[PDB]
Parts: sequence; C-alpha cells; structure tokens
Amino acid sequence: VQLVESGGGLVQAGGSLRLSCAASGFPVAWNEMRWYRQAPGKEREWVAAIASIGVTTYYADSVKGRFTISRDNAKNTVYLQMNSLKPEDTAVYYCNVKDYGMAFWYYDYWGQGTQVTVSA
Amino acid sequence: ADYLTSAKFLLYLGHSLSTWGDRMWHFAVSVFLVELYGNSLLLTAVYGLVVAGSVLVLGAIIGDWVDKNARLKVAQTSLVVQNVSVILCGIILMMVFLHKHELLTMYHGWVLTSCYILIITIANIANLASTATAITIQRDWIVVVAGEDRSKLANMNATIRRIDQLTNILAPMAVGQIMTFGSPVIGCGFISGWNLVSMCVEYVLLWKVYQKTPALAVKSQMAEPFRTFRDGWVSYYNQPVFLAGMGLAFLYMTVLGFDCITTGYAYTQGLSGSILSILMGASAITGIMGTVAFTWLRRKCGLVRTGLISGLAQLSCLILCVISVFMPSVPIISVSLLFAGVIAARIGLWSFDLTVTQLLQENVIESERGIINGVQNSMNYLLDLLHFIMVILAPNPEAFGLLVLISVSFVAMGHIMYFRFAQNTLGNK
Repeated sequence: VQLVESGGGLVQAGGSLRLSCAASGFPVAWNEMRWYRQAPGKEREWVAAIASIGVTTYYADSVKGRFTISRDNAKNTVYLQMNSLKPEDTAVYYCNVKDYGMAFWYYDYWGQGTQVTVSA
Repeated sequence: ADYLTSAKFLLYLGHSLSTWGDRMWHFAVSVFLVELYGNSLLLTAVYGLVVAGSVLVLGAIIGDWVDKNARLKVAQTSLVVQNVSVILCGIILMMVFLHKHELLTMYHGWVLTSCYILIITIANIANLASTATAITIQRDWIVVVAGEDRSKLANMNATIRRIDQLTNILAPMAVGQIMTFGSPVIGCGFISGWNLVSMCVEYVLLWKVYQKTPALAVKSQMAEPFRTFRDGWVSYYNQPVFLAGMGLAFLYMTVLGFDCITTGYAYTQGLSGSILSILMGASAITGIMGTVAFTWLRRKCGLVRTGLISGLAQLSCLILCVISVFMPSVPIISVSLLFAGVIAARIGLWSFDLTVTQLLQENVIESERGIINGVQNSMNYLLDLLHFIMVILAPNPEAFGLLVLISVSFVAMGHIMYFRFAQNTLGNK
C-alpha cells in the first residue's frame, strides 16, 4: 500500500506548483487523505484535508485559501495546487493516509517525502 | 439475591465468556491475516470457503453426535476441543507475530503457505467446535431450562443475542486497545491465557448448571457418515418448519454486512477504518434494539406474525437500499441512505432470526433437535458459501450495484418462503 508523491522543487516566491501523490494499494476516494509540512528545524505541521466519504476540505488556518486540494479516483491519486508561494512555505511535504485498517485495527501510513523550496 | 445462583444467570455467564473468547479469537485471526498478508480478497475468500464447506459437510454428523450422546458429555467435549484448539492457535500466533519481519523477509517460499494452511485448518476446527457447542447449549439447554414457559424461553434467546452483539462490538475494541498499547505478541499471549482461564471457568460452570437442572439428565468404512447425513437431511425436509429455516439460510446470503470482521465487503472494497467502526457500532446497537423489538412483538402479535412483521420491515428497508443504489464520485446522499438502509435491515434481520430460532426450538420432537439444528447450520453456511463465491466472482468495484440487487432478491425469496410457511401453519391473518 506504499504511496509516492512527486513534483517538488524550487520556484520564485509568489509562484505556483503542483504535488501529485500516486497511491496503489488503497482507494483514494474512501480514505481520508491529508498533507503535512516538514519544515527544517521544527516538527511537522498540518496542511490540508480531504474527507473520506464526501468531497469537503479542511485546509489549515495559517495557509487557508491559497492552497487547494483535489482527489481523482480515476487515476487513483490526489493533488495539491499551490498558489502565491511564500518563503515560510519552504519545507518537506509528506503525503499521508489516516484511519486505514480494520473496523477496530487501523494505522497511519506515510510517504517518502519531497522537498519544496521557495526563493526570493 | 438468588438470581446470581440461578441456572439462568449462570448459563448467561457461560455463553458470555464463550462468545468473548470466540470474538477475541476471530479478531486476532483477522489481525494475522492483514498484518502478514496484504489486503487480498482471495485469502479471506478461501478462509471463508474452507470454513463454510467443512461446516456444510459436517453439520449433520455434528448434530447426530450431539443428539446421540449425553448432553453433559457432549457439552464439555465441544467446550474443551474448542478451547484447546484456540489456545494452540494463539500460541501459533505468538510465534508468527514474534517472527513477522523475518518471515516476511529473510526466508521466502512455502513458509507463508504452510502457516496459512495451519491457521485455516485450526480455525476451521475451532469454528466446528463452536458450532457444535452453540447448537447443543443453546437449543437443548435453553429449551430444557426454560421449560414450557415460552415467554421465559423468548427472554432467554433475546438476552443471549444481546450478549452476542455486545461481545461482538466490545471484544474487538478490547483486543485492539491492548494490542496497540503493547504489541501483537502480547495480545496473542493474553488471548491464549484468557481462553485457558475461560475454559476452566466454563467447565466448572457447566458442571454447576447441570446440577441445578435435573431435567437435562432424563433426555470404505465411511458408510455410516453418509447414512446419517442422508437421514438427517430427509428428516429436516419432512419437518414442517423446513420453509422457515430455508428462508433464514437465504437471509444469510446478503452482502450488506457490517456484522463482523471475517465477513465484510466494504473492507473488500477498501473503506476507511473509522467508517467501519461507526457502522459496526450502529449495527450492534440496532441489533440490540431489534432483540427488544422482537420481545415486544412476540407478546402482542403471534410468533409467526412477529416473524412476518420483521420480514416486511427488513424487506422494505432493503427497498430503501435499492432505491439508494439506483439513484444517479458519488453523492453523500446515496451513501448515507445505503448506510441507514443496512443499519435498519440489521434490525429486521435480527428480529426475523430470533423468531426462526424460537420456531426451531419449539417445533422439534425433542428426539431430533441436534440433527435438525446441525443441518440448519449447514444450510446457512451453504448459502454463506454461495455468498463467498459471488464475492469471488466480482472483485471489481463496478459491480456493487449488481451485488446489492442480487442480495436484495435473495432476501425477498427467503421472506416469500417464510410467507409460505406462515400461510401453511396459520391460514389466518
């Protein structure tokens, strides 16, 4: 059920970029997918959220609006479109899955991680 | 407070501990199946197929053996064989979980196949013993202890089913909590120890309850398995309650589950764990309320009338289900309607099942109960086997609507046959 995401790199501040998380062993329409940030020198933070059943989003307060998340069941992937990238957005992005498992036996699964940096 | 020493409560305690051990056992088996092997449809499919086929072919002989020997002896024989099998398999789980990484990695080949064959065989023996003990204790001991007071018999069955549901919803939670707080090896050690102590307690408990109810005491070389099998099946066919059991076996082919972990198809598709937890909790609560509803309906309407009302409730709720699936990702409305539909289909199903259990305990000559109930379980698991085959034949997600339609159709057929039984035995409405 390993998942991989790609599309990181360097763009000028205020630009736009798009990370694509490709997942295989599990559906990406029946499991809550979220994004986290791994900024250097500090522990991880929450980016956004897609609900398990409905297409409703729970973006983080600090970065709300300027990030957009969308799932795609056909390609079996989830997307984050980035806009107006700021210097504090330089961090490592982790693609994750929450609450996958049994009726009463479930875990949290993580991606390898990609580097996204913002320069001014 | 003599209720604590009355055979009633003692028997409820025995069934409760047995069900608790069994549910821990099943949850541990599922944790093994998923932690070691990926979420693969065919592994669980062959597990269910082996269990269902063995109980199918052995139900008649199990019932015959239950009927022929003394109630006492068969009771502890089934209990001890179930518990020793579950303890041995829990030890096997201890070894395999303590070897999870290197079994997955260093030494590939036939080790996974060997452990899976061992797990399925010992689980099949355990489930056979569980079927035997369930038949004997529930049918014979409940009917004898309840005596001719049919209201007490109905209360017995309803509270037994309530305990079953509360166990089915609590025991997986307890096993998951302890396993997470510790480790799977610790969970398996605890399950093995608990099965051992419950075996001792239930041995003493059956000995005690036998004392307080004197009425229980009164009561190719393989040709004879087939003669007994054929005799049991033809006797079941002649039994006037044949239609009700046939319809219940049909009702056990539904694909709208959320009942337990070994049987489930939302997980076969891949739904998130939290949703499964919520659905299982709702199903358990609704089943408890359904047992209450069956108790209430049996007093006001007739027993067959109670079964018929349950049948209409369940069928109309699955009509709501088919309306939900027929409506044009997917809107949240359709999934919510389907979920409410399966939850209330659950109450309909359990009221119907309690009614059919009451009929089976009531309308047997008492010289034949074990065989009739064994073949009943064999038929139930036969249509469960066809359910498993149907699941195997359509792994694709773009078949769920057809599967639901088929399940609803079979439910309808079962209730029509129960309606035929109602017409035959009443001729009045």
